[PDB]
Amino acid sequence: METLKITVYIVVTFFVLLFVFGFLSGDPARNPKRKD
Amino acid sequence: SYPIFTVRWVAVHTLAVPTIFFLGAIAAMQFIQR
Amino acid sequence: MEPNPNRQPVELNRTSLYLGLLLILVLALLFSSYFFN
Amino acid sequence: EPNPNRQPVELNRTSLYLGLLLILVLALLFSSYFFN
Amino acid sequence: RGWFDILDDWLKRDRFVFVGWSGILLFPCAYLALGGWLTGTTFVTSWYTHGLASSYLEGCNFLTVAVSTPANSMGHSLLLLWGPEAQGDFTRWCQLGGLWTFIALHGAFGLIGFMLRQFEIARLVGVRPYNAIAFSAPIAVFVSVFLIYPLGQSSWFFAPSFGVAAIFRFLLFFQGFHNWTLNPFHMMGVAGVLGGALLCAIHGATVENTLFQDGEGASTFRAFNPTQAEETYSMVTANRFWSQIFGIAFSNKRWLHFFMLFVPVTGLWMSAIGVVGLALNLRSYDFISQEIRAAEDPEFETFYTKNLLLNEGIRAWMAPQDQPHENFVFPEEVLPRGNAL
Amino acid sequence: ARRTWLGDILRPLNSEYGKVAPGWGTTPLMAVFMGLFLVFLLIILEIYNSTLILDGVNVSWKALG
Amino acid sequence: GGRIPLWIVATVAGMGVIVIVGLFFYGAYAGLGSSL
Amino acid sequence: METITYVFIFACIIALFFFAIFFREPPRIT
Amino acid sequence: METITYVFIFACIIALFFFAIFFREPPRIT
Amino acid sequence: MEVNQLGLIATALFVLVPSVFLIILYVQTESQQ
Amino acid sequence: MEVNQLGLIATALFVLVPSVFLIILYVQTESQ
Amino acid sequence: GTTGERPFSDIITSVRYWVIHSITIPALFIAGWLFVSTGLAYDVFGTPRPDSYYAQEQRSIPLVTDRFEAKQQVETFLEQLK
Amino acid sequence: TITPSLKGFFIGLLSGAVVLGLTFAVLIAISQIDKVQR
Amino acid sequence: ANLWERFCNWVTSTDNRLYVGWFGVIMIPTLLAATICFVIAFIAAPPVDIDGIREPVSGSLLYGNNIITGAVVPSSNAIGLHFYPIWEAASLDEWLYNGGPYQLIIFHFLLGASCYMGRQWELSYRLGMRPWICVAYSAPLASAFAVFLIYPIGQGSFSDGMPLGISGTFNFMIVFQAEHNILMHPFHQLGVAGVFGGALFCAMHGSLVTSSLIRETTETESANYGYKFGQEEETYNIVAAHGYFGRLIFQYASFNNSRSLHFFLAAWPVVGVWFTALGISTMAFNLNGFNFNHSVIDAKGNVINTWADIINRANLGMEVMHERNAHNFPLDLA
Amino acid sequence: DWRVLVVLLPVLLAAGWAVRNILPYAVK
Ligand code: CLA
Ligand code: CLA
Ligand code: CLA
Ligand SMILES: C=Cc1c(C)c2cc3nc(c4c5[nH]c(cc6nc(cc1[nH]2)C(C)=C6CC)c(C)c5C(=O)[C@@H]4C(=O)OC)[C@@H](CCC(=O)OC/C=C(\C)CCC[C@H](C)CCC[C@H](C)CCCC(C)C)[C@@H]3C
Ligand SMILES: CC(C)=CCC/C(C)=C/CC/C(C)=C/CC/C(C)=C/CC/C(C)=C\CC/C(C)=C/CC/C(C)=C/CC/C(C)=C/CC/C(C)=C/CC1=CC(=O)C(C)=C(C)C1=O
Ligand SMILES: CC1=C(/C=C/C(C)=C/C=C/C(C)=C/C=C/C=C(C)/C=C/C=C(C)/C=C/C2=C(C)CCCC2(C)C)C(C)(C)CCC1
Ligand SMILES: CCCCCCCCCCCCCCCCCC(=O)O
Ligand code: OEX
Ligand SMILES: [Cl-]
Ligand SMILES: [Cl-]
Ligand SMILES: [Fe+2]
Repeated sequence: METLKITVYIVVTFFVLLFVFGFLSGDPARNPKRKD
Repeated sequence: SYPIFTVRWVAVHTLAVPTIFFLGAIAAMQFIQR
Repeated sequence: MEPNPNRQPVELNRTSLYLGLLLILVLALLFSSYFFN
Repeated sequence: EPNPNRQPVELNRTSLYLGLLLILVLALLFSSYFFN
Repeated sequence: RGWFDILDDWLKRDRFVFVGWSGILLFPCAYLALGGWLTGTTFVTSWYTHGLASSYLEGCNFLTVAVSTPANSMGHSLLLLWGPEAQGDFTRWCQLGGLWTFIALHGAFGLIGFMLRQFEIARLVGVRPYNAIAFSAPIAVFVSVFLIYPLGQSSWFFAPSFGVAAIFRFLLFFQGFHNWTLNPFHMMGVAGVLGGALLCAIHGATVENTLFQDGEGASTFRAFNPTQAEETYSMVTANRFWSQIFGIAFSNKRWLHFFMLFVPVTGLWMSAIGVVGLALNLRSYDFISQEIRAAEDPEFETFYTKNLLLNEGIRAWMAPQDQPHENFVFPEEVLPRGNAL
Repeated sequence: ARRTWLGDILRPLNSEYGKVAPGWGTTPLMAVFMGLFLVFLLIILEIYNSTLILDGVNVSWKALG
Repeated sequence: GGRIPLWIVATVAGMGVIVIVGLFFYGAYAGLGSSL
Repeated sequence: METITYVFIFACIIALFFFAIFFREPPRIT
Repeated sequence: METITYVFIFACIIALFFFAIFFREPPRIT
Repeated sequence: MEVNQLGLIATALFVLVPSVFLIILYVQTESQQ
Repeated sequence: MEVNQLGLIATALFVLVPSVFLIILYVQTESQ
Repeated sequence: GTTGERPFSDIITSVRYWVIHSITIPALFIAGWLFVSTGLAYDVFGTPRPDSYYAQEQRSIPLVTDRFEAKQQVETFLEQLK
Repeated sequence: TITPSLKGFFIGLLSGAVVLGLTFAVLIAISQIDKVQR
Repeated sequence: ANLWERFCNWVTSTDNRLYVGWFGVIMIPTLLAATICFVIAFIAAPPVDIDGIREPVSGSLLYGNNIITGAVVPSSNAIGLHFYPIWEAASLDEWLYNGGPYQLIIFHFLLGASCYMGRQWELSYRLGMRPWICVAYSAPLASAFAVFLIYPIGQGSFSDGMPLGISGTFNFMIVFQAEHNILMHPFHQLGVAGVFGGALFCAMHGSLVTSSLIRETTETESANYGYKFGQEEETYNIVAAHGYFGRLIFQYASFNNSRSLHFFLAAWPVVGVWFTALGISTMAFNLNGFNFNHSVIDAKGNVINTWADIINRANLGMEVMHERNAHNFPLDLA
Repeated sequence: DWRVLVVLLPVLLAAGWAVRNILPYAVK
């Protein structure tokens, strides 16, 4: 069960970091009109 | 000029006249005690 | 005697196919419990 | 990107008749054994 | 010019409230149905038919007033004012439940009048009659619930009474006695109503968020002109959005708006059919396989069996007061009850 | 079109498509009959409903003797 | 023809509804229907 | 059910005979 | 047998979703 | 569970017969071009 | 008679599925 | 845009309108008031007064139980309160 | 053998005829005075 | 050319058949987990002790349910609001008995649906659209939070959240009415007005546009072929629609501005469903529907029943029977 | 009985009042 707990913690951390860093990667600029 | 009495005039008063009457009757009811 | 002039081709487009299959499958999903009872 | 090997398929009316007769007669034959 | 044609002219004049030939049926019947409800909910009791107060005069509020059904003892009497029950006495007619049949029957003919008006105006203006067709759904619901349903039962007593709480009681009656939530025709009605509200919301939002910039204002309502030929929003962008969000999208505006007609109208028609069944107590009450298992296996429990216990509670606890003509006397010891409650 | 002996005999019964009487014709007489039939159906309904009660009309199974 | 400003018509009518409705909520707590 | 099934299948075959004879694709010389 | 039937229909619906999304008739402009 | 055994064939034909109808019509639509 | 109840669905599907296959092929042959 | 009747906003801001309706509206209100305060509403519609639902030592509902004698039953029940 | 309820039926029948006849009498009158000009 | 920026460009690409996006990075795994667990539990989960009284309720197909009766059963009352992931059970057998899957499914689902809403914002921005479709979806989303999360929080137990099943739903509705008189609560009445009104206006709008389609086809073809995707001209005559609807009622009760019309279509059901979601969310804290029980009494003090007292009799029958083995004390305070 | 005129008097008087105030324009 502890192996399972660790795996999920790692998987969740990974996706959440993708989310946080993705939106920090200049998201306002990713539109089709004004990019600033 | 504008006419006074119309089908519209009738439809309006067909509803407005009894509405006010009922409203007065329902007002009086708030003071009924048992 | 001339062939019948009132004949018309019939059509069912792909979207109508998908809509009709969904309807039938969902209807079956709904009524089957009642048929087995 | 259309695929050139595609071919139309045909079943003429006579073949429908023969095929339908085959299936019906096969069903008439095997049904007794299916009910057993 | 013949007299009939001159009356036609007058009936069909463009005025603030169009009249039409349909108006002769619609306007008296609608106003009488509406006036009967206001009259009864303000002044008339249900003491002699139901053992209930039901008017503002008696102390009820907007949620609990009703025009209640006639007593079960009236059967399906038309309860005409001049009929054999009231014998022309207006007061007794009120006390016997006559306003119920008065409202229901005038209401029915008013509904006919309204659909005829939809036909009449559509013919005069030159449009197709689909709004009339759509309105068949409200009609089917009205006749099936207010007329067909009580006609299969013992009397008008068991129809819905015209009131907010009285309808709430009707809902609960249908749960406890008919297990109406389990009925696939009600379920199809639920899907068409909830599906309609979804379509309404999602279509309006889509249009409002795919608008073309047709003016400089921050209030986008001003940049529409009822005679412009151009579409005011982008079907193309709408289709792309929904295709990428949901997988599929509308591409055909005609199909889209027909579908919007179709979904709620069909759903209402389906629920009406189920109610016609309940007129005869032809319920979807049980699943036989479940009952056979549960009778034999006291450890077998499902949400289906749990809900029948609730129905059983509803019936025993509401019947004596809800059906006073039956003179049900249930001593405390026979009431179904769980532990402690 | 194909002629047949039976067709030639029935022919006149399908020969006046579109022929009308002028104006209103018998419309006033039709209206009379419609009104009579309405009253007659009202009566029948109200007998069944026991809103119209007539001497010697027992609206019950017990009218089978 | 246009003598009385409509904003005044609307305020007085508006207040008149607040009054009657208020009376009806008052009557929920007094007399018939009050539970007392 | 089994009697109904056997008769049904037999009835379909008789129907098939009708169509096979009277609504055959006509043989044409050419 | 009833379980098989319910899950079969459900599975057909999921398969239909696949075709309806990925093998739709493509919307084409003007 | 003691279900109605005819519920199976009822369900099977309820799915099969309408579905086949639509497939027939769709495929002959495609082969028109 | 105490026959096999699955016999009915086996027979019905035995007829229906192959027959429908042929009908589908024939109809789309006619419409081209 | 218009069918020839007089605009509502023109009517309800007019002096004459309010000359008439400052009478007719309160008059109708007072009429409906009196309909109740006099007790007439009770008698017209047959609605029990707070003292007239039950007889003094009575917790039985006066429920109509016959179709063709219903009129007389109600009358019988009312006389049980005189 | 003309029972109370048959009498009531006739009362209802005349009442209705009066209502519809009065209504149509009035609509005919108004339509004749206030015609459309063509 | 940098790996992270190419990944970023694929995540936010408008060219993917289904848009992914940053909200999608969370939505996809959480919806797949909820969906896969849901399908498996619905088919094969063993019976669950929903009310914590060692009285397990069978919810899955293989344990004697059909589609109508089957459910994923809420987690045990013994757990209450405690977090019960798999790794907190001594075994999967234990986790299944106590209703673990329910928790996994609803938490993954609520997270995934939340991200679904954000994803709707996100693609609208990538496409240069206006942004508020996601605001329309907040009405159904709020309603799911109400029955899966807020109501359990207020009552203290996920065992009183809505079951994931057709008959389970009805059970939840009936119990709710007995304990909260939801029918007599104005926010639910507004929900009905939002949903009945939404269905009404759906049909109205569909029928008025359908009534005024411009003739572009023959009697032998579907009228839908009179519209071609992306054509610039409107396909119906809104002035004719208004000319009909304004006469059906009167002129000023009919829209001639299509923008106001479609805004109204959006706003009526959204706002009604917001209220009904707030109804469930505030009855979660036991601020219940109006109680007019015995509000009418006579000159002597006899209770004069109204239709509200009849409702009450029905509510009592629901109250005294629900969870018939679970109460030892006389008030069902949660 | 007497209560019926008590009720009906404000109606008739209101009706009379409007008759007086409008008669000139109704004529036109
Ligand atoms: C569109 C108009 C309309 C319609 C359709 C209805 C319909 C109805 N009304 Mg309503 N009603 C209306 C207008 C209308 N009403 C108006 C304007 C009023 C206010 C006065 C009322 C007041 C009213 C009351 C108070 C009651 C009804 C009732 C009824 C029902 C029974 C009617 C009946 O039996 O008729 C019977 C009559 C006819 C069908 C008329 C037919 C005409 C005949 C054929 C011609 C007669 C020929 C003549 C007599 C011969 C002349 C010879 C001479 C020399 C003597 C029915 C639902 C009853 C009800 O709701 O029951 C609960 C009831 O009690 N109505
Ligand atoms: C998700 C919850 C949900 C949903 C969406 C529905 C949806 C529906 N229910 Mg179900 N219901 C539910 C839960 C739900 N129900 C539950 C839990 C129960 C307990 C078992 C019930 C019990 C129940 C009953 C008992 C009935 C329904 C019915 C219906 C249908 C109503 C159709 C309609 O609009 O009637 C509204 C009425 C009309 C459309 C009639 C015509 C109305 C005219 C046009 C009115 C005109 C008014 C006038 C102009 C203005 C008046 C002014 C005045 C108000 C001031 C619809 C399919 C009804 C049904 O199936 O009917 C066939 C029905 O009888 N439901
Ligand atoms: C005619 C009678 C009637 C009517 C019309 C309604 C109508 C309604 N009731 Mg009421 N109810 C009734 C009678 C009625 N009720 C009775 C008799 C009772 C007592 C027995 C109740 C008890 C009751 C309760 C206890 C509750 C309601 C609720 C509701 C609402 C249900 C719709 C909803 O929540 O949408 C909102 C939308 C949703 C819930 C959908 C969420 C969608 C999510 C976000 C996404 C789903 C994705 C999905 C899983 C996958 C799709 C896959 C794709 C491939 C298709 C609605 C306002 C509910 C409510 O207000 O909820 C807030 C509620 O909890 N009612
Ligand atoms: C409770 C729900 C509900 C109500 C209140 C309602 C109301 C209405 N729908 C109408 C239309 C429609 N409804 C439609 C679809 C739908 N309608 C639905 C549900 C409803 N529709 C649903 C769910 C749909 C989707 C299919 C369409 C397609 C239309 C229209 O075209 C039409 C319209 O113009 O809408 C804008 C209007 C018809 C006006 C009329 O007949 O005047 C004449 C008045 C008459 C004849 C009086 C009727 C008297 C009734 C039948 C009995 C008495 C009622 C009492 C007075 C009040 C009782 C109140 C208590 C019960 C609480 C009216 C506003
Ligand atoms: C015995 C004795 C002597 C007594 C005698 C007594 C006596 C006098 C009796 C006789 C009485 C007599 C004289 C009778 C006549 C009186 C009379 C005229 C009575 C009045 C009638 C009345 C009671 C009934 C009418 C009430 C009624 C039905 C009102 C309903 C109004 C209503 C709810 C309106 C909704 C409007 C609304 C804005 C809906 C929007 C819907 C929507 C978004 C549509 C979509 C849409 C809209 C568009 O707009 C366009 C463009 C398009 C594209 C589109 O999608
Ligand atoms: C039945 C009958 C009849 C008839 C009658 C009538 C026709 C009546 C009518 C009546 C009417 C016609 C009434 C009215 C009433 C009204 C009312 C009572 C109203 C109220 C309202 C209110 C209360 C409202 C409020 C509000 C709100 C809440 C919110 C918004 C605002 C307002 C203000 C709107 C006759 C005689 C034939 C005989 C037989 C019987
Ligand atoms: C179709 C239009 C119908 C119009 C109906 C209007 C009805 C008005 C009738 C009111 C008269 C009631 C008189 C009661 C006398 C009864 C005497 C008796 O029952 O023997
Ligand atoms: O769990 Mn489900 O349900 Ca809400 O209250 Mn208490 O808890 Mn149970 O009882 Mn009533
Ligand atoms: Cl329970
Ligand atoms: Cl306890
Ligand atoms: Fe639209």
